[PDB]
Formats: sequence, C-alpha cells, structure tokens
Amino acid sequence: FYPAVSMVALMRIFRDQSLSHHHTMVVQAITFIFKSLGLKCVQFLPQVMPTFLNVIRVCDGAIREFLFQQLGMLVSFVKSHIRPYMDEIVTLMREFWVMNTSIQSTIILLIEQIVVALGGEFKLYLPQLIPHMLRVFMHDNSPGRIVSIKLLAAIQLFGANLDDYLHLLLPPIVKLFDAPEAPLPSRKAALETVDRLTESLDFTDYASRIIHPIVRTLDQSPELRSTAMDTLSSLVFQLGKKYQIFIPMVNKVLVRHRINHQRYDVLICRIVKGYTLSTINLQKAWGAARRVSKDDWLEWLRRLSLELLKDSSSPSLRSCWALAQAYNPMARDLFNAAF
Amino acid sequence: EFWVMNTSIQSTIILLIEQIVVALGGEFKLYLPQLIPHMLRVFMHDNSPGRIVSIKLLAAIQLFGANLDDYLHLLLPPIVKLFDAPEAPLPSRKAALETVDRLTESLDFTDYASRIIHPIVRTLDQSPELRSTAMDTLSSLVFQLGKKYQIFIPMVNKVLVRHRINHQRYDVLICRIVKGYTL
Amino acid sequence: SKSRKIAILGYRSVGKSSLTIQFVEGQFVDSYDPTIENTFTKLITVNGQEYHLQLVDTAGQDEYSIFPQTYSIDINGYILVYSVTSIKSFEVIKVIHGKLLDMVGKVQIPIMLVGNKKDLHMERVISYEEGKALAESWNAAFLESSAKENQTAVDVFRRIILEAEK
Amino acid sequence: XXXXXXXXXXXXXXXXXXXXXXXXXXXXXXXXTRFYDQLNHHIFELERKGGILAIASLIGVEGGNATRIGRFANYLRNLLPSNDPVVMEMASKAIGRLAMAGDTFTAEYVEFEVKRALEWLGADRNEGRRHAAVLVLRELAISVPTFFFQQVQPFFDNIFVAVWDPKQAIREGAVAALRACLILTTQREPKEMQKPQWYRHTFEEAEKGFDDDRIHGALLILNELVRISSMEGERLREEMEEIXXXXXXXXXXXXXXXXXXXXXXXXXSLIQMTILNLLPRLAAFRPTQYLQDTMNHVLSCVKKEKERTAAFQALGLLSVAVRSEFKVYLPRVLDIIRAALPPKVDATVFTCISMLARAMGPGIQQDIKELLEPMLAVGLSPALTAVLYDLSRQIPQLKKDIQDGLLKMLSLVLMXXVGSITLALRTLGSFEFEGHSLTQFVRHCADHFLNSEHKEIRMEAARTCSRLLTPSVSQTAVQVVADVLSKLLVVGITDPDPDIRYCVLASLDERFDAHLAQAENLQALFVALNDQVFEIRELAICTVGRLSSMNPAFVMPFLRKMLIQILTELEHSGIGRIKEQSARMLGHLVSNAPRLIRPYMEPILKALILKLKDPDPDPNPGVINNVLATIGELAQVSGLEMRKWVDELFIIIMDMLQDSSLLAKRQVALWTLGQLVAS
Ligand SMILES: Nc1nc2c(ncn2[C@@H]2O[C@H](COP(=O)(O)OP(=O)(O)OP(=O)(O)O)[C@@H](O)[C@H]2O)c(=O)[nH]1
Ligand SMILES: [Mg+2]
Repeated sequence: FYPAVSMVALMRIFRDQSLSHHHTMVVQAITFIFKSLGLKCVQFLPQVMPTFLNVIRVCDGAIREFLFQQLGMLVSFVKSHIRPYMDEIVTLMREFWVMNTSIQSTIILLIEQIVVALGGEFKLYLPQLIPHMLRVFMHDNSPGRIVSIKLLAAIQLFGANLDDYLHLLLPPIVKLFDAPEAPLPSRKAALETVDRLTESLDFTDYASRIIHPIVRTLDQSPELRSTAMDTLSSLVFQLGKKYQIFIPMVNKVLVRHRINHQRYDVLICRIVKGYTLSTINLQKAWGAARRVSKDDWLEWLRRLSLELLKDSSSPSLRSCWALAQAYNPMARDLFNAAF
Repeated sequence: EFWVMNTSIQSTIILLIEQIVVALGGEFKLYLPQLIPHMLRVFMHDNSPGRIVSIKLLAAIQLFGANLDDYLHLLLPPIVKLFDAPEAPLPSRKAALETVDRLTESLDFTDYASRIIHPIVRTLDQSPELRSTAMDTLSSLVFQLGKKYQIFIPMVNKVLVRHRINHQRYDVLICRIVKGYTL
Repeated sequence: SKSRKIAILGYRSVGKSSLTIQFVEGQFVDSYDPTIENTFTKLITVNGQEYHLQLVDTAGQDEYSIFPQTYSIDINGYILVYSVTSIKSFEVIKVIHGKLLDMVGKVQIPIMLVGNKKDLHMERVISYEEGKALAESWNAAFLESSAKENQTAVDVFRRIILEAEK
Repeated sequence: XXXXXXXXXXXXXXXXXXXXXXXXXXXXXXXXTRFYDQLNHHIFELERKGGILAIASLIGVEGGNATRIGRFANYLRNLLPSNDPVVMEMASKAIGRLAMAGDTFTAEYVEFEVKRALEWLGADRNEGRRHAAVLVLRELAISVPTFFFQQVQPFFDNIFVAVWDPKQAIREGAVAALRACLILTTQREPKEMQKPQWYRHTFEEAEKGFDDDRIHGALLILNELVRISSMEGERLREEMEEIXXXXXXXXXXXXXXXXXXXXXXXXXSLIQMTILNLLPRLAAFRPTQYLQDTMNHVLSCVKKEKERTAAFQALGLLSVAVRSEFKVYLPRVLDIIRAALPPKVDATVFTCISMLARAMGPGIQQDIKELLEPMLAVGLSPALTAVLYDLSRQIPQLKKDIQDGLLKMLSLVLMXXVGSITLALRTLGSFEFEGHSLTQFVRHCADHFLNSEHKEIRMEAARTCSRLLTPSVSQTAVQVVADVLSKLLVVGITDPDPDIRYCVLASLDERFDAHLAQAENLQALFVALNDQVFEIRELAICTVGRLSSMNPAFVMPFLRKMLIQILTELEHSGIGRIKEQSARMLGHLVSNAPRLIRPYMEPILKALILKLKDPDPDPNPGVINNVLATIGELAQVSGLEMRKWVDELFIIIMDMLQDSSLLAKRQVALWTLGQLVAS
C-alpha cells in the first residue's frame, strides 16, 4: 500500500507546473523508494518511466544533469526490466550528448549502469552510441583528458557486447597510448583498458594494431614500461602461439632498455617450449488544541500532517516529508495514509 | 530578413531605404509598416559608436514626407527620447532636433504639441549647447501650429527669460501670433 | 534552560547518522539505512548551561543537490562532515559549504568541519593537515571523529555549542 | 543596470534614502538576483539603515520566493542582538513585513525568532539585548498573530523578568509587547473552556512590584489592564488625537494610584506622566472625593512646564469621563485656557477646547465666543482649523461666528511667507463657507496659479479652484467659471511638471463638462490626449469620451482618428510596451465613448482576437491581460451584436484558463468570461 500511495502523489506533482520548483525533490523520493523495495519496485515502472523520460526532454538544463544521475540510479535497481524503455533512453542520451565536461561525465556514468543492467542485451543499443564515443576520443578539451578516462573506464565494462564493434573502437584507444602530447594519466588508462578487454574478447586480428604501439611506447616514454608490459603480457597470454612471429621484433626493444617482467619472460619461454596454463516529536502536534479561529485550527492540521510524515515507519512516506513541507497538498493527500 | 543589430549591414540597408523612398514617392506609404518594427528597434537600443546608425536612420526619416502621415504617432516618440536624454552623444541629439525641423515642413504636428514642446523646453534648460538648434526646431514648430501655440507662449517664455535667449525667428513669430498676422 | 538546533550535513555514506546516533544513544552498531530527515533529541550541560540539542541528521547531499530551505531559516550550527576514507567526500563537502554560503549570504554563521572514520588508518587518504587548513581558510573549527567512540563525538557537539556561544 | 542601482543603493546609505527605496521597488517590479544580494550584503555590514530600507522594499514587491526568505532572515539576525537604537526598530519592523512573507517556513521562522527573543529575557545581559528582544516580540504579535499566540505560556512567564530591569527606554517597549499580546487574548477567551489564568497573573505581578524604579513599571501595566478591561474610554482618547475583571479591584488600584501620585509628585517627571494617563482612563471606567484630589493634582500641574502639554489632554478626557461633576471647574479652567493663548505645543490647548465643548454639551456657547477671538489670533495652525471644523459642527450656533473671523484671517493671509499659503489655500476649499465673497477669492487665485515658482502653491491652488467653482442660472457666475477654467485647464496641458498636469485634469469633474464642451477648451483637451506621460493620456481619453455626447461634432471625429492610430499601434509596432499601452487605452476609449465603437465592433474585435491567437506576444503578460480586459468592456457595449464571436472567444479564453503558460492573471480571464456570458 504505502509505496503505491506515495508514488501516486509524487507523480501527480510530476507534471510540469508544480515541478518548476519541485522536480528534484520528487525524483529524490522515487529513487529512495526503489532503493528500499528490492525488485518489487518493478511493478511501478510503467507509471513512472514514460513521464520521467518526457520530463528530461521538457525541463531546463539547470536540472538536467541531476535527472540523468537519478535515471541511472533507477536503471541500477530495476536492472534488466528497463529494456522496454531503452530506445527512449538512448534517444535522450543521444540528444543531450555535447562536447562539454558538464553533461558528459554523468551520461557516461549512466552508460556504466545500463551495461551492467542489460548485460548481453546492451549489444543492440551500442551502435546508436558508438558515433558519440569515437567523437569523444578524436577531440576533447577536458582538463587532463579525464572525460576520455571515464569513457575508457566505461568501455572496460562492455565485455562480450563489444565483439562486433571492436574494429571501430580499438583504433582510437590505441591513438591515446601512442601519441607524445597526451597527459600521462589518460595514456595509462588506455593501456590498462586494453588489458581488461583482453580478458573477455579476441585480439588475433589486431595483433599488429596493438603490438607495434606497445613496442613504440616502450621506447619513447620510460614511465609506462611496467604498465605496457602488463598489457603486452596479457595480450600474449590471449594470443598464445600466434605470438611466435613477434617474439624477436619485440625482444630487440626488451634487450635495448633491459626490461624484466616475470609474467612476460615466463610466457615467452613457455611459448617457445610449448605448454600454457520515534513519538516525542509527534506529541507536540497531537493535543496542541488550544485554538480559537480558522487559521489557528488549520495550522494545527498542517503541522499534524507533516509531523505524521516524519515519524511514519514506512520509508516510502518518510521520503515525502522533505517535499511535504515545501508543497503542502503532498501532506494533505497522504494524510489518511500517513495517519 | 537581413536587418540585424550590427553596424555592418544597417548602414547599407538604410541607404537602400533612402533610394526606395525617393523612387516610389507616394507609393512607399504601403511598404512603410513592414519596416517600422525594425526602425523602432534601432532607436530603442543601439551599440553604434556615437549612435551614428541612428543618425543615418534619422537622415532617412527626414525624406519620408507625407508618407509618414499615418505612422507619425509610432515614429515621433523614439525621436523625442533622443533629444531629451542626458547620456546621448551630442551629434545624434542634434540630428533628432533637426529631423523634427524637417518633418514640420511636410506633416501636421497639432496632436503632438505637448509631446514635442515639453522636451524642447527641457533641452533648453539642461544642455546649453543645443539652445540655437532647439530654438530653430521650436520656431518652425510654432510656424506650423499658428495660433494653436497661444497656450504655450508664457510657459516657454519662463525659460526664454531665465537663460536670456534671442532668436529673430522665434521673437518675430510670438509677437506676430499675439497681434495676429502670419506669412 | 536553553534549546539549540544543529544540522549535520555532508556527502552520503560518510557517517552522519553513525555519529549522531552514537552521541544521542551510545551503541557501536547503527542504522545502515539511507536516512531522509532523521531528527534526534539529547540533554547535555556545557559550562553550567542546560542545552537541549535538537539534531537534524540530513539526507546526504551529492555533488549537484539543490540546497534545502528548512536549514537557512532555523539553525544555530552546522556540523559539515567528510570521511577520511575517500577524496569523494572532501570535494563534495567543499561544494556544500559553497552552496550553504550562497543560500544564507555570507554572515559569521557557526560552522565546523568534521573528519569521520579516523580509526580507519589503512583506508585513510585525506590527512589531518588538509582539513585543518581548509577549516582555517573558512574561519571555522576542525575535528576528526569516530562513531566507534562516544567520547570523541561528545567532544564534537561540545565544540559546535562553544562556536555558537561566540 | 546593476552598477546604476548600486550607485543608487550606496546613495541611500547617506529622505534621499526612502526616495531611492521607492525607485528600488519600481526597478524590482520592472524585472539579476546575486548582484543585488551582494550589493545589500556590502551595504549591510558597515550604512546599516540603507540595508534595512532595501530588505523591506524587496519583501512582497518581487513575489518573494524561498531563496529570499532564507537570506533575509539570516541578515536580520545579525542586525538586532548587539546594536544601537533606531536601526533596532526598523530591523524588527522588517521582521514584521518578513514574517508575513507567505512562504511555508513561517511557523519555523516565527518559532525561532520568538524562542531566541525569550532566551535574551532569561539572563540580564547587555540591556540592548532586552531592548531588541522586546521590540521583536511586539512586532511579531502585531504582524503574525497566529504563530505568536502559539508561544504564549513562556511569554507571560518572561516579560515580568524584564519590565522591572533598571531602564527608561525598555519600559515603553516591554509594555507595548504586553499590549499586543493582551489584544490577542481579547479575541480568543470567549471560546476556551474556562476563563484564563493570565489577567490575574498580570495584576498580581504589577501589585508585587508596586508594594521609584518599580512605580513607573507597575503604572504602565495598570495603564494596559485598564485599556483592555474598558474598550469605551480609549476611543475618546483616540478621537481627540485625530484633531470587567478589573471591576473586582477598581478601588484598590484607585487608592494605590492617587496615594502614589501626590506622594511622588516632587520626584519624577516620568511617573507623573503615566498618572495623567490613568486618571482620565479610570474616571471613564466608574464615575466625588477622588475627583477633587484628581482635579487638584491635574490643575496644579498645568502651571508647571514639563507635564502641561499632557495635562491638557487629561483635562479634556476627564471632561467626557465625568461630565456633571466637571461643570464646577469651568470658571477655573477657562482662565487657564485664556492665559494659554495671547499670541507669543499650543495644539493640545485647542484639543482641550474641542473636548470641553463636545462632552458636557452646548451650554458654554457665549464663553466659547469669548474664546474664539483668542484662538484665531494664533494664526493658521493645522490643529486650529481642524478644531474650528469640529467646534462649528458640534456647537451649531457658532457656525457663523467661527467663519466671520476665519475668512478675514485667510483674506489677510492672501491679500498680504510661503509654507503658510499652502495651508491657507487648503483651508479655503476644505471646510464649508457660506459667503458669495468666494468669487473674489477664486479670481485672486489667478495670481497664485500663474506665478508661484514654488510648485506647491500651484498644485494646491488647482485643487482649491476646482472645489470652489461648484456654483457652476445667471450671467456673472458663468463668465467667472469660464474665465477660471481657461486658466485652470491651460495649466493642465501646459505646466512642465507632470504632477500638476495630472492633478488639474483629474479635478475637472462631470460638474464642469458644459464648459469643457466649448470648442476652445476642447482643442486644449485633445492636446492632452497625446501627452508625454501615459497616465495623463489615459485620463484625457476618459474626459473627452464623457463629452462625446455633449458636443459630438467636434469630439466624435477626433475620437475616430484616435481609434485608427490605436489599432495601427496594435498591429504594426513590434514593441510590447506600445501594444500594452495601446490596448489599455483602447479599453478606455471603448467603455467611455460607446456610441463611437458600436459601428466599429467587427474590426476592433478581430484585431483583438488576433493578438490572443499569436505565439510571440508571450514575452509581455500585459498585452494579453489588457486585450482581455478590453474584450470585457467591448462585450459590455456590444450586447447580442457580439453573439457570433462568443464561441471563438470562449474556446480561446477556456484554453487560457487551463494550463497557465499563457499566464494571464486568471482574475482577468474569469472576469471577461463572466462579462461575455453576462452581455
Ligand atoms: N568501522 C567503522 N565504520 C564507521 C565509522 N563511522 C561510520 N562508519 C560507517 O559508515 C557507514 C555509512 O554511514 P551511515 O551512517 O549509514 O550513512 P550517513 O552518513 O548517515 O549518510 P546518509 O546515508 O546520507 O544518511 C555505516 O555503515 C557505519 O558503520 C567508524 O568509525 N568505524
Ligand atoms: Mg543516514
């Protein structure tokens, strides 16, 4: 009962005119409701979600970065059940991606939560987003390229989804860890990203794309020699005896700068030989009935209804109190239920 | 379509209007109201160095003649708001006074005696620099009004004595009104 | 018989409820449930004067959350909180103070800053020095604290009442 | 914009302050937030007076949302606590205007202000804390009666810590807070279960302290409990200022008051003052022996200088309170008033004359005829001429005798420097003379008008000469009236200052319009119709509009051409302000001159409807409002003629009512809807 009442009152506000001030409040409540319910939250989805997505398109950008944070929160609790509304979500994301640190951060965090929600299903919605992803790496004004770091940290999570689109997405990753200008942190993330992707994709096509830049990075910058070796080592592990071509070529930089990794040395030697492995606050509003005019009794009522909402043991009413002060008909309508 | 609040284009477009008005003559009266929305938007706000955009547009409006008849009530207020306001750079202000002087020779001003006279009177007080100019506007405005001016004579006289101001043209006409025989 | 209202703001999952409930009740285990307006009450004396504290344990404000209007009308104190086991909490707490000062104007309002989870040495990333300098830069007090010691949180709520005394 | 109003704001820190505050109210209406917040904040800290003027100017003028109420409260908590006075009063007044903001933190706020205020009355700190707290409690009680009454139990248990503390300025204040809360108690206790515990508590605390520093406080509390317990006699006090549980103990407080009066008369002049406010008040409560000691105390104090200007008020209010017994002392008292008035504070002498005459009745008359030629010898006070109005009205036999001298006084002022003329002219119009001789006064008011480089003689000479010409048949009055109106109306068009131009034109009533109908007068009014100032145009269209029946041949044409110019402004000017003003003026022109409009109903109405249909007149609300207001009046005039258009408008209007994005004040839309359906 309780979640259902609150959800109806909230959504009755959640329609333009009153929300001009009280968007944020409503969405904070909802997100707390679903967080509290478990997977029984799922029943409210078709009520919330159509309005919710339309709010994002309608509202001002003052709010909009917040709504996406909370959308991504809804996504996470609901998990795969969001699949029906995914088209609209991707349309929204696609509309409100721009080349500005402001929004990009949040949207990328949304993707992070979508991927983990849908899992195998995300593969379908990926290609609507690749055009934006490649546009991020290609050019980015972000201080220390941290936008692109977060997006790398997103791409780390795609797993087997990324299969059909690795040939798109692997080149611009490589162009980070080769280029001299690029600030060291971003560059590191790109190397560590290729390391993650190795554990859940195949790289046999892209032996030459990856290996030559690693080899280059080993020469130019001494700072990433450990990092790049730990990328290469895993790439070798995944390739297996397909690596036998490259051994000498790479060896000629490995001897040049005297570089030692257990992991690498082990695997090369292993390849060549061939064998891999609650009531005290309430009491003030109860009998404060020393009242005489209209205003005196109404103000008894107001304060009573709100005093109820604070207490009420159900989290799905507690939530509303915050709103119930700022908009009084929220307390009015939950009064009976609150009581 | 190609009017914007930028000195770049406005100069040229206004010179175009100047040549259209003289081309069409009486016929321009029809096409005027499509352009008034832009004209009023020029005076109302303008970033032009020394307000010279609005000077040129004043110099355009000088040429409208009898066309401007049906739209003087629109167009006369913002002209007045130039020659009253303290901030406005002197050249623009002068053009607006001289503009009202031109328009007097080919329109009627009997409705707008109070709109024009009070600001002229104000300008005579505040800024001494335009006292000759404003008198030559007023003189012609009196000439056009005739004995309709008889109300204002004393009120205006009280600034004319205050700053000791002498125009042949004005003095002549006032004396001529009170006695009653105009050329 | 004086009555003082105190707002504990901050980032979420830092330990606002943990401290607040430690002071008021005195138990190691606490409500591991994300709170929206968890009010409390407590009777304590500070230098002879009787103080009824009314403690507003607020829902934890994130990087973007528009600041409440309940707190710009009532309160004689703000215990702004971060946790020493994240940089997350520290960047957030700077912007809470940002928005709070944007909400009330800039008046000499009784603030302090609080570093919870000092007992966690091995997950610590913020130092005593940074927060001390940040507190000093606001013209505000500092403490480190621990919801594991009722002793420490007692010393916190005493500090804020002494700041509001001035 | 921001730096301009900043220069104005820092100027208000240095009459100039209040003027700049009125300009600030006009500028906030024309609308930014944080720049003006920073401006207030930086005027606040150093100068403080301007901060309060600004804070008070912005509460309500904006539509003050919660971000304002968050800030303004926190500013005003660091003005009061530790202060020096004047600033104190205006801070708590601003808390008055603020605590009735309307935002739902009013309970929260007023609970906080009052709890904090009562904590400053719980330890003898800085006596500025007391001064502050009490001024706050008073102003919250008046402005916010509900939420203040909510905190009454600690309140009556904490002012009797704090009338008694050794101070002079606190006493007046701490009894003013008690006065406000006891005025709330009067309106409540009819419905509560039994009678209260409070009035007893009040009287008992006053008595505990009463039995030098403690007398004055006790007497102020008695002044209050006497005020509430007999709502009759205070009316009397207030009337002269314009120009039942105490029943149990009324002999105890009487014996207490008179004994303490005569036995602290040669000590202080404070305690004497509060006694001169009790005796008249207790006389009106219960009407011999007390009265002789009373009047001996009072009349002895009239020769002495400190109390005299209060002693007269007491003497006056006692002449109502016990009428019959006072008739013994009239030969004594008239000597006092006689000695008060041989010409050179004196206001109260004149108020005593009004009460002395008013109360006992018209059995003084000939003695007051002996008083009149004194009173007039003073000159022209505001108090005098107000008293002579009261006296003429109530004692009717002295109607002629008053105005005999009062004119050959005023004549002597305006035959024969400057600020007196204003009040002389105000008198000349503002109470009713029965002389034809006024015809000379109006023609001599041609001098005052034309000249007077002083603005105020003009603006008042106007307001006189309109009022005096009400005899507007025979051929002398007629030439005079017409001679004035020419000169008068000239000023209404021609005068440089807008305020006189407004005043003159507004005063040209329906009473005159048969003179305004003449060609010449009418030619002048049409010049007004296209004035510099908008408000004057709005006035003149109404005026000319009235006359379009009277002399239609001149008017009706002019009004038609005015109508065309108006509709041109609506369609073709891109500016919003112009359209707004245009539609507004069309409103007037429709309502006022209906005969003109009823043929041009279709064109007007289309042009109006087509404003409502456009998508980009949303940047100004007032176009849509004033268009709807016009349709209301246009509906009124038309009637059945405008039937076929009702369906079109009805859809439009009902579409506006729902979904206020086209946010007209629904007041206007509902009004129009009502008007259509009515017509
Ligand atoms: N081990 C340990 N845990 C602590 C300490 N202080 C706080 N915590 C933990 O901090 C966790 C998160 O804090 P909460 O009190 O649940 O959350 P909150 O700070 O109230 O913030 P909201 O969730 O926004 O209300 C709790 O699970 C506590 O156990 C400490 O000194 N030691
Ligand atoms: Mg909590």
